[PDB]
Amino acid sequence: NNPYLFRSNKFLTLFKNQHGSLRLLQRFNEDTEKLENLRDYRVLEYCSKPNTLLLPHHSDSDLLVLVLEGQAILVLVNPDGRDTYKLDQGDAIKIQAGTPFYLINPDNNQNLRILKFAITFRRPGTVEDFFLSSTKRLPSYLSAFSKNFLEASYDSPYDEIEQTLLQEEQEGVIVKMPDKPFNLRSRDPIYSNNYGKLYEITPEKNSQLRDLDILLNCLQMNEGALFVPHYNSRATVILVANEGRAEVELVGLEQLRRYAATLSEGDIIVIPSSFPVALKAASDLNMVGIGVNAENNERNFLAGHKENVIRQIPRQVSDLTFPGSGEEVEELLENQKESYFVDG
Amino acid sequence: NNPYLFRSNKFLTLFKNQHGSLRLLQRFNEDTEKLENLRDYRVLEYCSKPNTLLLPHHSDSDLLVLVLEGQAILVLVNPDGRDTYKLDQGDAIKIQAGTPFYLINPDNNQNLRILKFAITFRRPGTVEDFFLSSTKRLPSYLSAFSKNFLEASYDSPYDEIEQTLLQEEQEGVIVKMPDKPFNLRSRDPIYSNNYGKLYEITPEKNSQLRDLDILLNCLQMNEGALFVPHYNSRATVILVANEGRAEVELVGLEQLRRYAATLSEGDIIVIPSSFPVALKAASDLNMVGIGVNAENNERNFLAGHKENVIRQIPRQVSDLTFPGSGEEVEELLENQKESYFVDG
Amino acid sequence: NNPYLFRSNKFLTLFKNQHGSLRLLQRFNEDTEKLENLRDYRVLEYCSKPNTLLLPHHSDSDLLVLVLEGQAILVLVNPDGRDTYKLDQGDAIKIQAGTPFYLINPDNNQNLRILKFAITFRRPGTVEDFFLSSTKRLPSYLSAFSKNFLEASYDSPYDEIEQTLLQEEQEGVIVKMPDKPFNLRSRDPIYSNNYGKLYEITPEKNSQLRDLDILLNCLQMNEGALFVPHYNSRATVILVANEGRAEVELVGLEQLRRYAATLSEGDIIVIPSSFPVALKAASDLNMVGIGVNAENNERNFLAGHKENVIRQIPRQVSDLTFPGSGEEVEELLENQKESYFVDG
Repeated sequence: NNPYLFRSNKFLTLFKNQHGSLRLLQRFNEDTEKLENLRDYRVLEYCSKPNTLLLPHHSDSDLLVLVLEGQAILVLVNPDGRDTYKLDQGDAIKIQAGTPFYLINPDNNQNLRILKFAITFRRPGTVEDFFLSSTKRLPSYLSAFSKNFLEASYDSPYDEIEQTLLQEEQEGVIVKMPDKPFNLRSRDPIYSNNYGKLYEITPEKNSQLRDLDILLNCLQMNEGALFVPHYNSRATVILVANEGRAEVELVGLEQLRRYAATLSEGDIIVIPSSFPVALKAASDLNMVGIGVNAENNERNFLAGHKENVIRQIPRQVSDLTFPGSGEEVEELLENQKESYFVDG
Repeated sequence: NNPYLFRSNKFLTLFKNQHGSLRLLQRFNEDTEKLENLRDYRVLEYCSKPNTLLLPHHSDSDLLVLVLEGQAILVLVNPDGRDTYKLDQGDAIKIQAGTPFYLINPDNNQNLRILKFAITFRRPGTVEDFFLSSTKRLPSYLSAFSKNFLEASYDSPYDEIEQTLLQEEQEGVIVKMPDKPFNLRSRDPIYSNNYGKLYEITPEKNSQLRDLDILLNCLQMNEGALFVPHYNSRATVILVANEGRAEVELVGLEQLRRYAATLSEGDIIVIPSSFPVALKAASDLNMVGIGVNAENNERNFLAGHKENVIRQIPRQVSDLTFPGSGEEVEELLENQKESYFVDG
Repeated sequence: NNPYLFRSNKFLTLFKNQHGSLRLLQRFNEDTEKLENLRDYRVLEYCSKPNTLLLPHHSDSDLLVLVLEGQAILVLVNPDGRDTYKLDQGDAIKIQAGTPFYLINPDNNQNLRILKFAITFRRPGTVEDFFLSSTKRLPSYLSAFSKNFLEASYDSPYDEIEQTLLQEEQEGVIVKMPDKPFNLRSRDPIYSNNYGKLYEITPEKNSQLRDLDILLNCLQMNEGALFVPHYNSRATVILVANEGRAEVELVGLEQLRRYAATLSEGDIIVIPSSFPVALKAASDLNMVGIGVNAENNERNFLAGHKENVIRQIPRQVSDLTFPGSGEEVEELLENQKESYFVDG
């Protein structure tokens, strides 16, 4: 059917309690060979209720963290000290693999929802988190060292070590608690009219992204509006439905196939580069895109007034290309006065 | 037998009519594990009769285009306009993935033959072309969008859209029609004597090539001449027999094996880096090489006067290496007065 | 059991006679999917008795050569001449693929032991050596060319060619014989106290390494000493036991698993990035590490005074993380006065 659609149900729950949850999307190339180019990436979703803390741990992968909702205090621990960041909705930050960090939702009434995009390199497609704390879920990884190794390391009797560090205290890793971030809308939208806006941050313009060769964008569309047919020349975009519902039509050659699907909050659709795509906001809509192989990407439109490549074909060639006359093709293309987003 | 030989019959025909044809070579790692390093590349061959045009379309891959015969007008369509290039034999140009373009053979008596080297990244080993026009072969990809999406996009009744853009007109994509190119011989040959010449353009000296890490060369040899045993330290060269016949001897360790083969026009032989190779022109010969993993490649010769690494081994070591005496090895190596190409 | 342990018996013998031997470690991803990231590398070990020479040959791979014992004269042959290097214990040098070279152990009483780290790119995971000389083992690769090709190439009768170059002389490639090197201890150890020292050279500080994205280190520990629990954020370290015995404890998440093993001279253990590790010198110990994916690597300690990330966690957070009180965790961490290496 549609190898590019990942409904929230394809998300596997890693941990969850009354305070929040962490889920991991199935591998992109899990059920298909078509998404081979996405094998090194995993998408995780973290949600926590007000006044909670994700216990300290480090990941074996580089993480691109995005606040989709709420606000957080993020602390990064270095051997020599620590950095604290207050993250607001739309803020993004890269967490280099191996950095222990903890996350707090300081709000007293609002939930925190974070999207974590993981770039794996140790074990391709695999992401592991090492928690410093022993819980019902899993004991501290420090408890795996032998007693003799533990005693010599800390220069203390094992009973001391075990009672202070190893013994199980919390039940889970989310507990009720008693480089710098950049926001996706930190710049003018690259597309903007009465029907919608598109914010985009490319690796060419952000040092954090340059290393990862990833682009991020924020799409906001008024109900009924339509993002007209276009395609990206290089980037494959993982599109996440954050708020609202979207009707998407992706055209691909595998023969000519139309993959139509309606996305709901939490659903995900991957848009391969070169594949024409178009989408309709069934309700007011907000989506976040993460495009890999982003460097030097260009968006080509097939309809509308601005950046419409069809409108650049000489008439004597348009004429041989389409059934209509050169003049006819021209006039038709002239009919849509709007650009990028139009009334659907 | 020979996992490195690709006779023209391994070429699959994608499209063909009275005006021309487009063929695609089978994947290099199709029948063997030895050409793993070449999985991301595909070779296509395009041929068209005089006064024809390859209808507009874009590819999902970056293409390195090489005119092996004839001349062409190549037009690249950008969202903001278009670039036109007149390409002559030996001219090469990189077409970035996602760029719609059309090709014309303006000549009235001569055929156009182009070799397209594709660097894939969306789906490794796969190349797809999206044609704007509906033909007997395949309908426009625009016809795959839903009627409601089409009408809102162009702001016109579907009948208008269908009659002007979607309805099938041409029968095929080649129709009888009523960054800048660089030529392979744009510089002095790096090897040249009475028996042959070798033109070479490396990524170190050409910006278009630097990005792809590919080198191109043009080999022209007089019948009977011999390109003496040598090997490339880093680049694996895909050698295309353009004109004439060549007897090739490639030595490889898989044990010690001699792969001997006679190539005819259209045949292809891959020369793995480090493998000694030598070839004889059975007739006046012209071949084009495309070497991947090209950066910093060095050609080491095992015979002849210049660049003969054997001649650099100290005599007390030559002596322990070969059956003859140090002096004897030296004298023998001294016998061939010529370099690179010799009388066969 | 332990997918990361490679005892000397996993080494396959390529060649061996009374003068020395060359062995090749099995592919890292031979028996497991966990070491996928190491598929492009092979480890070879070369040992030769006093007054021997490894006959001239070139490799299809880039080699990082390390003298683990003894001394050698290494000659690199270029088309235009040759470079000679005298290598002492601890010296390292990169040999670019395709460079013919020979090795000599000039000492009259001491054995030469070299470790060759190969970075493959022609055929991933595969390494081939092309020897110029015909031996009982394998004939010269030049003997594979046809007689007519040989005669025209050297401009001499085949009998001459065969008698001087091709006929078998030596029995094997090690015969009794009648860019520049950098030493691993060419800089102050990055860690050093009464129990041990750690020398490290990163790609950031050495041009030869920068290209390969590899780091090298030399570890020397007094018997009884302990390299406390820590982990590398990016580099996966291939640890070679050069002298002495080590008790190693590697903790990994596959669930929480402790891989304990005692290494003897010649044994090898791979330490994946992010996996906590600790090791004890059962005897005075010297190990050499080769870390891939080295750029920007950071070592995080979990015990000891300096660079202990645990000691950077705020007390109100330590408190929620561990069973003990914030003050208690703090005090315990304060107990070990030493750093990096401690009395075991």
